[PDB]
Amino acid sequence: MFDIGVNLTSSQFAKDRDDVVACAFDAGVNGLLITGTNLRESQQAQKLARQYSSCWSTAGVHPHDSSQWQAATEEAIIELAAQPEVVAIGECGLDFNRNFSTPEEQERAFVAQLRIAADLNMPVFMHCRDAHERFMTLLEPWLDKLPGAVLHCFTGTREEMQACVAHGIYIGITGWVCDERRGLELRELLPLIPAEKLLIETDAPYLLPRDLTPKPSSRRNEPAHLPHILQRIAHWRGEDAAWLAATTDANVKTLFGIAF
Repeated sequence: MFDIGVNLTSSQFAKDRDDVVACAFDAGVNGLLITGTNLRESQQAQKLARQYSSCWSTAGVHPHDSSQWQAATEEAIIELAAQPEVVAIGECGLDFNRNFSTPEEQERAFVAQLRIAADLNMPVFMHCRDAHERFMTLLEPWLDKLPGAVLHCFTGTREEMQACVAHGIYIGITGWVCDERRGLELRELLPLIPAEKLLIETDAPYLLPRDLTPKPSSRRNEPAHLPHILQRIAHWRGEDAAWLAATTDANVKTLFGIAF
């Protein structure tokens, strides 16, 4: 199994980042994709990717930080992407559920990073919340020039899922599906996701699975909870956890071009 959603730069892991990484590996996790959310966090993720074996990173600007985008920013992401630890351009995309950055500059910073991925021939680590239609319009002229793409932390509908998959977009599934409150719609579309478009992640330190027993006092998510998520996903697909692990790991290698 592989975790494509680890925000390891987070200050929540500051006290025990080594132990966090080590424990995940001791649970069956075969690799980590350390998420970069802005220029500064992308540079830190590249440093952590050298620090640990079987760890890579993404370089990009989150739609939440899309207001930070300048002309000096592009080349800065490229100096970082040149590293053999950086395998994806992201996290980038649209987030209209919030207002942290104006949708004008969200869109601008999204297309800019999409152009970068086309220039360097790299896959993208995408983010989309309540912005599906505007998402596919901006992706439309760029996607055919990219190796691949992933809609990580997908929370949309099954129609939206089939809309993305039709264009070769990998669907990322977190422990959001483990929430009884607001994970009903997701769990029912899970068997419809083509197994070779499925990717598993934790989005640590967020989206700690609610069906965990017992619950950690801290309630901080970590990549050591990935096997739990795969098992639930496999069960809700009527699959063997070992089989889906071998498939989801192939998808990681196919999309990112890494080995573990």
